[PDB]
This record gives sequence, C-alpha cells and structure tokens, in this order.
Amino acid sequence: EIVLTQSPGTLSLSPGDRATHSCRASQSVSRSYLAWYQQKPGQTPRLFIYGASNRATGIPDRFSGSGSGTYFTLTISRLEPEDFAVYYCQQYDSAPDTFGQGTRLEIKRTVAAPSVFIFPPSDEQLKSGTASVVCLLNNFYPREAKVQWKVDNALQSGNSQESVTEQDSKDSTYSLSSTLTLSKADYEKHKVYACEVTHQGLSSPVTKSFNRGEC
Amino acid sequence: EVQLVESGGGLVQPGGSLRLSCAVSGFPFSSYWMSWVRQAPGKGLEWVANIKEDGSEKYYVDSVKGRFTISRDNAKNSLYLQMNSLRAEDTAVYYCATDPDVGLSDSWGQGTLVTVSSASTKGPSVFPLAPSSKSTSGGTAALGCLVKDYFPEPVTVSWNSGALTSGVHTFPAVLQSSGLYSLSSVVTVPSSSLGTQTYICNVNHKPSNTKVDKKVEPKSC
Ligand SMILES: N[C@@H]1[C@@H](O)[C@H](O)[C@@H](CO)O[C@H]1O
Ligand SMILES: [Cl-]
Repeated sequence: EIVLTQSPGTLSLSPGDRATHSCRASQSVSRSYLAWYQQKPGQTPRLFIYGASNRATGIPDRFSGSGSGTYFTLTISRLEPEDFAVYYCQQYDSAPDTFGQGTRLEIKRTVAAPSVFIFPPSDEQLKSGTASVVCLLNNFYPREAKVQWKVDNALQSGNSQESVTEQDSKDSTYSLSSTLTLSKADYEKHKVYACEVTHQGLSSPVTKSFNRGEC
Repeated sequence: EVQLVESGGGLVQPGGSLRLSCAVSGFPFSSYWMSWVRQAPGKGLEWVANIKEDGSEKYYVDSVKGRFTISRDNAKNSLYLQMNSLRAEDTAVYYCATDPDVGLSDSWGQGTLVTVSSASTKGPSVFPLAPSSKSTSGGTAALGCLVKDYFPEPVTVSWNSGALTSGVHTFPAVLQSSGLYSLSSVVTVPSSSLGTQTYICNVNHKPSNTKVDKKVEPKSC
C-alpha cells in the first residue's frame, strides 16, 4: 500500500492568512491521482481537489492544489472563517485508495470570554432518581477552558462530562456544555451548586451558582 | 442536483450482518468507479472497497476481505455493501463515495452509522433546561433540552419545528458510563419573548422510533 503522511497535524491561522497542508507519499503517485477533501464536524466529506491540481465543482478560487511524485499540497490562499475543517488527502491511482490521517485547521480569532449559565435539574428528571446539573460556556475563544464543579464548596472529580460545539462559521467562537451527574439522593445531601470557569478571556475566574431549590 | 442516499445501516449484533444501499442520481453513475469509505467515531477516513463501472473488478481493505462484498446495480443507479461477521472495529459511519475523477464536490452520500453492539435500542428522556435569572442577562435568556439516556446514535433536535435557528447549539453527544448517550441542545433568545413566545424542542430518535416534543417553561420571581 502507498502510505500518505499529512503535516502539520493541527494548524491554527486567522482570516486572510495563507494555509498550507502537506501530503507525503511513501512511493510515487502515478497520474497524480491525488485528491483532497474538506470535512466539517459530523458532516460528509466534500471533494475539493482531484488529479492533484484540479478544483472540484463549486470550489472557490482560494483553494488550490499542487505537486507530483511523493509531495503534494493543498493551499487556502486567503482564509475565510468558514474554512475550518479537517482536510484529508487520498491517493486513488492503485487500490487500496488510502487516506492520509488529516490536518485539523482551526480559524484563529481575538480572545473572547465565555458567558456562563447554569441550569439546575428539572423536577421531571428528579422524579426518576437522577440529577443532571448543566453549565453552559457560550461563545468563547480559544477552545481551552477549565470548568470546575463545587457542591457545598467541595470540588468534584470523575462525575462530570463536557462537550464542545464546532467553531461558529461567522465569528469563530466555541461553546461548551459541562454536565454534573448525581444520584437524586446525593443531590439532596448538598445545597450550593457552583460552576467555576477559568479562561484566558476572563481577567479572573467566574463562578455561577445556585442553592438546591430556588426560583 | 447530485444526490447519493445511503440506507440499511443502524444497530447490529456482533457477528451479525447488514446490507447497505446507496441510490445515486444527478451524474452518470454507470460510467464511474465507486467506493465505500468509513469513519469510526473520532477517527480518520478509511477506504473500505471499490468497484469498476461494470462491476468486473473490485478491491477491498484486508480487514474486510472475504466478509464484505461491494456490488452495484447500474439499472437502478445503486451501489451496495454486504457486510458480514461484524465486529466492534466495524462500528463507523459508512459513506458511498464516487471515484474522485468525477470532479464533483458533492459526490459522497450523507453517510449511515453502523453500530456493532449487543445492546437494545433505547429512546431518550427529554428534560427542560428552564430559563431562569441564572441563564438571563441583557435581553437574552438561555433555555434548552437535555436529551438523556438513548442508544444508539443519532438523535436530531430542532426548535419550534425548525423556525428557530440562530443562537442554537446542539452539543455532540457524550457516551456515559452506562453505555447510553446524552446531549444538550440550548438556545439564546430575547428575555421579553419569554412571557409571549413558546419554546419547544423537537427530538427525534429514529433507531427507537421515539419522537418527543418538550415545551420549555420559564422561571420567574
Ligand atoms: N486500482 C484502481 C482504483 O483503486 C482506482 O480508484 C480506479 C480509478 O483509478 O481504477 C483502478 O484501476
Ligand atoms: Cl485509508
């Protein structure tokens, strides 16, 4: 099999920047049958370049490809905020038509602090023996954020899970949910539910909290 | 317009089988090599198999040789993948994918998720994330739905049957310790609307044939 190695693994650049994505083949790729795909999170890949240097239908001029032999590149000449994706190269000269491992391109923007919201468990859920407490960090950049849960002032470990949205296609921010899960019993053992957020955009960490049973 | 529509995926027992179908239109399918490509959760794309325009030549990744068969029906403009002796390593979204020489950006299907598990389908419980003083500043409140304890993926969530679009964030599902998924969908809206406007999350879990509409009621003092 021809092995394709992509570099860099991750790339973070601002709108207007030139982005370069490399694809190296373990042996020469005949006919320059080398393709590039853009994949957004959770979406179908779209073919962007075929035959090493040809744009697919609907692909704007800022995307171009070049190369031959064992070295190929995909260029975005002038980045736009909608250009975040994982980009994959593929060779299709001789089966198996293998893919590289992808380059994740993030669009860089100026620092943006999260807005923080907290949601107690619903009475509906409480009826059934479990309490989920949700903390929302909305519209922030960069992606790195620390969320610490504290119940009557003790910080939690191992009972929370986080998920992050894909970047916003216009303003390049992320949002994050953190869910703390307690038994309905253990929920009742305590009073103060707090989410403490540390982020580069905040001058000091922000805490959002409620007391179990309030408006 | 180009369309490639996969079907036949879903949940399947380890050791079981599935038949994937892909119906193609909008370009001359019968003149192109076609392929299946898969993507395991959180992993990269992996080529699975391909087939000549007349079906007379085909290739497979070694991990599926002898148990997957690619075929086509040019009369029906369709591509197939017959998958047997399934294992956890086969869990992935499966895409039918045109040979890239076609030169069309939209030349792959939507994908069908294959989940190889002994577990049952299970529909979600949908709980309100109620707007309160703790989710409202400026003229905007956040509210949402917690879509909890379902299996397998995926679920879809809309708000107000699709009328409500901006400020929505449906988070990626997370797998709990239990082996069930959970997800939240939130939206930010004007605070003034909360008395007048109804906010309803529309949840669809096709694997279990579960549809839930949950009205999200505000908190006021
Ligand atoms: N072995 C190759 C395939 O893998 C390829 O995609 C197709 C079109 O090049 O033609 C075959 O001869
Ligand atoms: Cl591959």
